[PDB]
Amino acid sequence: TGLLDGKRILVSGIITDSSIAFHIARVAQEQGAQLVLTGFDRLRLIQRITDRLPAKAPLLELDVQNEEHLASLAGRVTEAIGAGNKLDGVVHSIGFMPQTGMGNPFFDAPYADVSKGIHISAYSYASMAKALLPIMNPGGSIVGMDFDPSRAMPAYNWMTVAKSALESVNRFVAREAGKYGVRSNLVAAGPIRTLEAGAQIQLLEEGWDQRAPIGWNMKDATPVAKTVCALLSDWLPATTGDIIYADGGAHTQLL
Amino acid sequence: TGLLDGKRILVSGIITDSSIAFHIARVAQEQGAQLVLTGFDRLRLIQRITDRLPAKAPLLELDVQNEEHLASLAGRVTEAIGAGNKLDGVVHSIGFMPQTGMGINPFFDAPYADVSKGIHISAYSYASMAKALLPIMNPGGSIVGMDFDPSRAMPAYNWMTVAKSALESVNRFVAREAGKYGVRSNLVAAGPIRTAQIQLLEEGWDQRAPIGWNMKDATPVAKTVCALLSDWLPATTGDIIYADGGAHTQLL
Amino acid sequence: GLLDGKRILVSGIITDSSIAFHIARVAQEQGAQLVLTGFDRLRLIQRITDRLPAKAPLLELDVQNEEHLASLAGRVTEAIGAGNKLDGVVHSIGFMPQTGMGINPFFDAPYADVSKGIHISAYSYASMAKALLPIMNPGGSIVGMDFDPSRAMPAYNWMTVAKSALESVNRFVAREAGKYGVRSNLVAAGPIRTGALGEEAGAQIQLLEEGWDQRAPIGWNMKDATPVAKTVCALLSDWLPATTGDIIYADGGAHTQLL
Amino acid sequence: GLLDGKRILVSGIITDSSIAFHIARVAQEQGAQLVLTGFDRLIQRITDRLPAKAPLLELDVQNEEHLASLAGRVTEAIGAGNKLDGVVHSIGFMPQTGMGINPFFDAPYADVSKGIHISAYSYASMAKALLPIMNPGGSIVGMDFDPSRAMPAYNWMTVAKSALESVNRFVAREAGKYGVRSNLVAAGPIRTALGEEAGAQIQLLEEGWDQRAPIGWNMKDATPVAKTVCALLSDWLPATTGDIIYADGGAHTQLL
Ligand SMILES: NC(=O)c1ccc[n+]([C@@H]2O[C@H](COP(=O)([O-])OP(=O)(O)OC[C@H]3O[C@@H](n4cnc5c(N)ncnc54)[C@H](O)[C@@H]3O)[C@@H](O)[C@H]2O)c1
Ligand SMILES: NC(=O)c1ccc[n+]([C@@H]2O[C@H](COP(=O)([O-])OP(=O)(O)OC[C@H]3O[C@@H](n4cnc5c(N)ncnc54)[C@H](O)[C@@H]3O)[C@@H](O)[C@H]2O)c1
Ligand SMILES: NC(=O)c1ccc[n+]([C@@H]2O[C@H](COP(=O)([O-])OP(=O)(O)OC[C@H]3O[C@@H](n4cnc5c(N)ncnc54)[C@H](O)[C@@H]3O)[C@@H](O)[C@H]2O)c1
Ligand SMILES: NC(=O)c1ccc[n+]([C@@H]2O[C@H](COP(=O)([O-])OP(=O)(O)OC[C@H]3O[C@@H](n4cnc5c(N)ncnc54)[C@H](O)[C@@H]3O)[C@@H](O)[C@H]2O)c1
Ligand SMILES: CC(=O)NCc1ccc(-n2nc(C(N)=O)c(Oc3ccc(Cl)cc3)cc2=O)cc1
Ligand SMILES: CC(=O)NCc1ccc(-n2nc(C(N)=O)c(Oc3ccc(Cl)cc3)cc2=O)cc1
Ligand SMILES: CC(=O)NCc1ccc(-n2nc(C(N)=O)c(Oc3ccc(Cl)cc3)cc2=O)cc1
Ligand SMILES: CC(=O)NCc1ccc(-n2nc(C(N)=O)c(Oc3ccc(Cl)cc3)cc2=O)cc1
Ligand SMILES: [Mg+2]
Ligand SMILES: [Mg+2]
Repeated sequence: TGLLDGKRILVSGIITDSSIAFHIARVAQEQGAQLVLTGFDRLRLIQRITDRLPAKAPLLELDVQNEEHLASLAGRVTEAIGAGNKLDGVVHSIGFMPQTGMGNPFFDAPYADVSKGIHISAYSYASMAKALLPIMNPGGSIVGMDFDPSRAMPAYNWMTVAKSALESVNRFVAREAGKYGVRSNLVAAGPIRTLEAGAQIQLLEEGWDQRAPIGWNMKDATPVAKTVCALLSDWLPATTGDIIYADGGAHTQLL
Repeated sequence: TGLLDGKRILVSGIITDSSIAFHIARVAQEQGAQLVLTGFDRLRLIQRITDRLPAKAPLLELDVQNEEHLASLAGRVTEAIGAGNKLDGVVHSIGFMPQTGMGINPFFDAPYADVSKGIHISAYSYASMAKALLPIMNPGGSIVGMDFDPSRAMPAYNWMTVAKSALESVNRFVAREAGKYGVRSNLVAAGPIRTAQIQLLEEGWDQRAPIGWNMKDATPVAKTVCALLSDWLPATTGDIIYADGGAHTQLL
Repeated sequence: GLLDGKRILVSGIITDSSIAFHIARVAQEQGAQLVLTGFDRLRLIQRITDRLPAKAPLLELDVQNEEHLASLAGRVTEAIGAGNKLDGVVHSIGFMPQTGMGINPFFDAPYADVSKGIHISAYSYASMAKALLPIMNPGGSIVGMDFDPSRAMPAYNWMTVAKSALESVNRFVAREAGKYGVRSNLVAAGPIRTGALGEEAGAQIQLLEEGWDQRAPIGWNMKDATPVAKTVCALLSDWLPATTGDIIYADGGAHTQLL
Repeated sequence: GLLDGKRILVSGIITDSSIAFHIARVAQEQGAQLVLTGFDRLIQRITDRLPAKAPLLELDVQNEEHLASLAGRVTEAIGAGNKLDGVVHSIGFMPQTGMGINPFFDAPYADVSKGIHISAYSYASMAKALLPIMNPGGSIVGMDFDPSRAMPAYNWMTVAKSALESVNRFVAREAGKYGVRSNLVAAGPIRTALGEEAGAQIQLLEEGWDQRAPIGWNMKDATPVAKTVCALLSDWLPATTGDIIYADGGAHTQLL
């Protein structure tokens, strides 16, 4: 008797057992969801990781920059869940920005690197929704991972720009998803240890737990995974094109 | 096997069976919560309304402008739930603005005594209720208030919109205090619910909402409040969850 | 000058460190003809306004006094001359008792104190606009002083709530002011100095100030009201003609940076 | 004049209806000395309509060689020993697959990427190239529109503006090191073939704007926008950076 009992949910973005998507997948399975997982590039390695989840789940290859992968995705998911069955949820937990656009001066990132980062981190949220909406049930839910990019910060540079673009994409995806009776939302998380940039990240994370009224544990992805599962559930049925902040309330406090 | 099984939750704001608080109370009981209800002034009238709920719940008097009611509130709740027991949730679904400050009356013609009363009941009372009830709340607890998006001005709602802007700010400070108790504080910003300026506001809502908006149905709002009362949004505080069909995310 | 020939009312001078004193000074240097309003200590205020570069009539205005508001337009008209109207209005008024802003716990502020603070700090922006819009020229401008209340912070407590209410009042005043061809905007300033709190609150406030200069990409000088006064004068001018119901941030860009 | 003696670079003139043409005109009326940049294949015939002579330099923001030589070419135009006091970015582009009648999901990434390169990334490119030749107290201004809420038709151009707002906040961090401000002006729609359906959607967007704006909005008039940009280029908003000034008649502050 789980929060997601009988729901068929696709979860992308597992690379390690520290990945936010690994925790989202774990909590969803504990809550009765039947999963379909998608992995990028290191498929043999991802299968070794996903074996650590509480239940077996089919693993499909998905490189969001690969148009052929996107074109075959719905068909491959239908084969995995059975003809006549559709998805109730989709989790986008994919992000990438080359080291020139993260960590290196903001002005020194070449556009080919920024473009690749925006493709994977923002445009792919629209790509995945385009591919999967035709195989989603009414009352369904699409959830993506974000971080608050409303204010600039050290080091995250072009990845912050990519998140600003992702929040805008999310609002357009909601217009399309609504036609199917599906919601589209992002979860803006606090910093999670998933694996002078070092001094910047340290100062960011320190200021986090201090600014958060309920505190913030950077080593624990469970509160974020639970928030994603709340959006996948039937309990936020009138929320779409929106952002839910799972950050300990830090974005609501100046100091 | 409900979302709020074994949770003790206080729900204020029931006046009719169309009140948002009535639907929040109904959904919370369906989800296994044990409720304590608070009402204002017409307690006999409110008691008859609460008989329509699926389960019996004690009804306590609470006029948020009455300091004596606030001073005795925790003691009265403790008598209702039993000594040694604490609340897991609190729902503030209280609002009021006199006709001079909300409606057809020019924005400039509302006297301050009316605006002040409206702000007292609609915004300051969210702090008053948290002050009174935080000493009797469990860690992991949740305080939820009802709001509407006041980030842009609109016809008619005038000073009530100002009171909601003040309420959003109050919620952010209540979160700082509530965090000391391991308690979250959040608001649910709802679309218009039936509980021709208002008709035009509603039409534009269902049009802007990507998933549409049914003004006659408080259930999606009640479900959202229950999601915040649950253990499923444990890292959200001082925040606003929009149960408005996504209308605030679309220009047109 | 930027404000050559403009008739502008400026409220909120109490000392020569008041933001309104600097706004009045910059406005006069820019050719504006002022009318000043003061509260309670009129003899004291008169001595302060003698430190401004030009003489300006001083009118009494307690924003909690309805008789003062009812007679304001008539008293301004007598000061500027019959047939003349105001081109600008500056609201630089704020008040919150020590129970609502300072060391006192957020929960311990009684409503009579919060209500007085909201009356003076937020509601009076609407009161002043109601009183003065009938004597304002098309192309006119109303400007109020604010601080960013979108996130909670230590100590400012109910004054932060009052500023959240003021931002909302500003959006409604813009709807009314537009009927007269008049703009309404707020300037959100960084902290300006315009042991007493004890070691604990004193350290919290010091961190708030230091953090501001650190976050501001162009820095922030807490001793200097001039960049704020210049911003208010930009809004009083004809150079932001399509901005209304809005907030302009004169804070060194601090609100645009997380750290 | 508001900009007496200031040396200001203005990019983005293509026609005499371009917002940059009006910004350039108002800047010259206010005493500025301009350097203009353009990219097309005869902009000089258009820039000749301005009240004063101004050197015109070629700048394709997707061209790394043009960006690498820009500061040197500007220095040659304004004279050795002189620096810029202002920079105006009034450049935007989104192919018809990403903005217009095309479904949001049907825009291919190569088209969106080109749109983002020109409309958002180039704001950082121009600041990188010109900050080394800017005076303290200088100002960089870019053109934007409010992308906080989704809307019909503008689709990927709205996404590009969301990215541009974020870029501006990072440019402000870099510009601050030089004592230079970086801000955007978010304008309402300006009139600078779609069919009945999209034509009606755009008409509703326009009508809605003038009705929401407490002071109204004249879509045929770029002058209020040009004036706002000149206010940011001036010394009168000295403590504003990484920010957005709305020259939209106050429409963004009103729901209805
Ligand atoms: N870790 C945090 O602090 C944090 C905070 C907020 C948001 N987020 C976001 O959460 C998401 C997941 O991050 P994480 O911390 O779990 O890191 P992670 O490295 O474990 O996950 C990123 C995932 O993106 C995948 N990916 C990269 N390129 C891809 C491509 N072309 N096609 C498909 N998948 C691709 C990787 O394989 C990986 O599984 C990201 O969007 C990230 O920005 C993370
Ligand atoms: N109805 C909507 O469209 C809508 C939309 C968004 C938010 N809200 C908010 O939700 C809340 C509930 O509103 P509703 O629509 O259920 O209307 P309602 O009239 O049914 O409920 C308002 C409640 O406030 C109570 N109240 C008034 N004065 C009080 C006092 N002195 N002490 C204690 N309680 C007092 C009333 O008794 C009543 O129960 C309000 O804050 C309202 O602003 C309503
Ligand atoms: N750091 C700062 O100082 C700071 C930052 C941002 C915004 N502001 C705001 O700027 C404004 C002016 O503040 P200041 O720093 O110049 O302080 P101040 O103490 O010099 O000015 C406040 C003014 O309000 C007046 N006032 C109070 N009660 C009044 C009443 N009933 N009727 C009429 N006037 C009344 C006072 O007489 C005084 O002139 C306030 O709104 C304040 O919140 C200040
Ligand atoms: N017109 C409006 O309603 C409106 C509203 C808000 C904001 N804006 C923005 O204002 C800016 C100017 O637009 P406009 O309406 O004046 O239209 P425009 O077509 O006159 O200006 C766009 C300019 O971008 C230039 N450009 C395109 N690709 C370029 C490249 N590779 N290198 C250099 N320059 C390049 C074009 O040559 C042209 O000068 C754009 O950023 C636009 O999004 C326009
Ligand atoms: C190479 C690459 O791009 N890897 C994927 C990846 C990219 C970025 C992140 N990421 N990390 C962190 C972090 N913990 O430092 C991160 O922390 C935050 C940064 C800023 C905010 Cl506001 C909140 C959290 C965000 C984020 O997206 C996580 C994984
Ligand atoms: C007289 C009085 O104050 N009664 C209590 C009360 C006060 C205000 C509301 N209220 N009603 C409505 C409505 N549907 O008309 C209302 O609708 C909205 C108004 C604006 C927005 Cl942004 C969203 C919803 C808000 C609100 O608070 C409901 C009840
Ligand atoms: C007793 C009283 O109400 N006096 C009037 C008055 C009230 C408040 C302020 N005020 N002071 C300060 C300060 N300490 O620098 C102040 O600093 C800031 C606080 C927060 C922010 Cl976000 C920005 C600035 C704000 C403010 O309104 C100034 C004057
Ligand atoms: C072909 C091409 O990309 N030309 C450059 C260009 C790109 C976009 C625009 N542009 N046009 C308009 C318009 N008036 O239709 C425009 O209108 C608005 C759209 C949305 C908002 Cl919120 C405000 C204004 C924005 C914009 O950027 C103008 C020029
Ligand atoms: Mg700094
Ligand atoms: Mg209008």
